[PDB]
Amino acid sequence: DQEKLFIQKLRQCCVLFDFVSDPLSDLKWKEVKRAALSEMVEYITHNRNVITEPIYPEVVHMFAVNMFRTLPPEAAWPHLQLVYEFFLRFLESPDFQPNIAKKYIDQKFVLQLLELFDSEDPRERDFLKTTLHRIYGKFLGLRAYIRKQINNIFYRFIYETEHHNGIAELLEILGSIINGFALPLKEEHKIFLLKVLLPLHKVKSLSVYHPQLAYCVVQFLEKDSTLTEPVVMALLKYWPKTHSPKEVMFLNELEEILDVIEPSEFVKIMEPLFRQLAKCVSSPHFQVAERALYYWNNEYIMSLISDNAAKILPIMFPSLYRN
Amino acid sequence: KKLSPIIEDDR
Repeated sequence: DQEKLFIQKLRQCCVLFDFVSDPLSDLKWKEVKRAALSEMVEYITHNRNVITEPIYPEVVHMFAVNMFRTLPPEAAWPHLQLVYEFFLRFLESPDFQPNIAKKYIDQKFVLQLLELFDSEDPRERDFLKTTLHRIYGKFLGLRAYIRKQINNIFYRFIYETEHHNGIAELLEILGSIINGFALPLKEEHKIFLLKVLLPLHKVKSLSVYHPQLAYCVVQFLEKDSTLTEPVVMALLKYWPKTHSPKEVMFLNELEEILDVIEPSEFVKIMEPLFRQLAKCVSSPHFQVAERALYYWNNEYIMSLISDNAAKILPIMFPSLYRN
Repeated sequence: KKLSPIIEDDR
């Protein structure tokens, strides 16, 4: 009975309407739909044992009909926000059984969900980020396919001309994945760190997703510290050869790497690091030099410097020291 | 509110 009304209101929200010559009836309909959604958000959030098997296709269908749309070059956000909200509470519910939902949340669904990441609305990409993070976490049989399709988006962003507004949100999800990796890093993961994450520093629009990219690179080094050398050497490779404020970005990422670096791995790249660091101190741009000089306010770096002053000091101040 | 870690598994 109450299950029947749930399905009714769900299907009721599958009706897209428009009144070209009746703005008053249009507001009534949008209010009814907004109300029904809010009622269902409150319903599945604070009630237990309400998510029965027959409603699973009803929810996924309601989400698909509303969200899987053809993106413009939104305005109806009060409705879209509720749909995202409702679907999230649905996924996060303790009554949620992925073994039943895997029938309806498949690869095509995940694929269409990723299309929406190209949205220009920061609010929407945030909901999508959370939603895809839930699906990856509760659907073990989708994890492999999701990583594959995200890897494709990056490859088309770096190499191909395909720009993407959701690069940051995707990296934020990836950081959540990397942090929970197994003990020995799979070869595909190491390749991903090197063939994908590092060339992401090459793209011109780095400013948008660099904080998220830096976190991913750091998390990779927190797992396997064997990867510290090819990462650092790559950052020095992709380093802005021309003195520009973009160096501040790299200096920030480079200090965050040094915070979690192994002393034995530090010495493997301490020379080409401080050669570049010396150039930054000598930069015509004050902001770059100011940022590089801030390295000395880091206690752990000092320990690495002091215990390696025989190799570092000649590079930083060649006027005062010799090798 | 940063996303909670997702522990890698086998399936």
